[PDB]
Amino acid sequence: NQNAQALNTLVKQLSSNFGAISSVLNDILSRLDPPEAEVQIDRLITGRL
Amino acid sequence: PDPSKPSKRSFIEDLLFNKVTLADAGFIMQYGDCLGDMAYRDLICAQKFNGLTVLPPLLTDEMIAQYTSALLAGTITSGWTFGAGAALQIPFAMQMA
Amino acid sequence: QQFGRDIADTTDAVRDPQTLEILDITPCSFGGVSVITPGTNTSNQVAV
Amino acid sequence: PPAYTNSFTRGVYYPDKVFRSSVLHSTQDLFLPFFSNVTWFHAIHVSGT
Repeated sequence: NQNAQALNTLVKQLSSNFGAISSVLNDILSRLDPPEAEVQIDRLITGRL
Repeated sequence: PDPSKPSKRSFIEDLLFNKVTLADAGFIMQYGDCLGDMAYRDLICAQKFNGLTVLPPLLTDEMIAQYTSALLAGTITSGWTFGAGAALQIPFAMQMA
Repeated sequence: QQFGRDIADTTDAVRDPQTLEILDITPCSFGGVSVITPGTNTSNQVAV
Repeated sequence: PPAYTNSFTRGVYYPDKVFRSSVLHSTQDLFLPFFSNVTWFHAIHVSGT
């Protein structure tokens, strides 16, 4: 049960915003320009790491 | 192990598996060969939507059961002699003595 | 119902706007490679 | 005066069109509280006294 709960929590954490405009990289790229989105992408990567 | 059953699984393991809440909607053919006493949906590929691969264990349950049966048979027949060297047959009634 | 979800928080069931049908979603491989190599002194053949 | 009465469990609706099965889902949205007190109105044909 603990292993399953940890795996499930790790899976749902992928959808965490971490203070960004959106939790999906594709949405960020489409709505927002790449160069300014670099900070948001870096923050999301840091949170996931 | 029961010689008649195709799978060499002891009665205790069968009861342990049975004591968990299972489902009756359909046919009980295999219903979980590795799960820890439950019956679930499709294999890890069903749950792997982000590449969360689950590497199969090196040792299979059949091998673990064979090891347990061999150790139990050695204990009944060879007693503790096989663990300290070559197996030495001896009646069980004389082992408890 | 139009869209579907799953415990993985990823779309699983969808509805085709053209015709009323249900199409499931599942990945094929996602990729994973292992290499088996014996002792290089004897031979260098490898298995994928 | 207003007549208060127990509010039955009726009044639930799907938050969205998402499909789920055999999974409990939490949702924080404007819903009807269960077993809440509700005021029931009255209807009469003769009045004026």
